[PDB]
Amino acid sequence: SYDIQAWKKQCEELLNLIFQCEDSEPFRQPVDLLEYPDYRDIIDTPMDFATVRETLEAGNYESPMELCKDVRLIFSNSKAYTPSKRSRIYSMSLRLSAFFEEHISSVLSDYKSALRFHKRN
Ligand SMILES: CNC(=O)N1CCN(C(=O)c2ccc(COc3ccccc3)o2)CC1
Repeated sequence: SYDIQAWKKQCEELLNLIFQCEDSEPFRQPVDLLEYPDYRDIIDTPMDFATVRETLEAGNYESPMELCKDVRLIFSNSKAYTPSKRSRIYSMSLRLSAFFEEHISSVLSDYKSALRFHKRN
């Protein structure tokens, strides 16, 4: 299964599934600073799933590993901003992270396998 380009549509489909998840709603668009005035005191690099989708559609990811790094930043930002492990929004982040990691593992494996096949000779 050695298509070097297949990851892109696989990531578009997984982002579609993430946007159907009620657990993604807090992570779809940027944090408003009027509502969370200290957010940028804690978070140096904001990230959200609309920014991930637009970067993909612009042709500004070279690999699914780069997309995976930005999605993982969404979740680490939630973990750093939460005042407790038991917050609503951080609890939604943990379920959505488990869903994402379950689905991205084959996308990464197939891509890396396809690159190794390309360089086999
Ligand atoms: C459009 N998206 C946003 O505005 N976001 C809000 C901030 N955020 C977080 O990841 C996060 C982690 C924990 C919390 C809030 O915790 C509370 C704790 C007790 C009472 C009320 C809230 O927010 C990203 C999504």
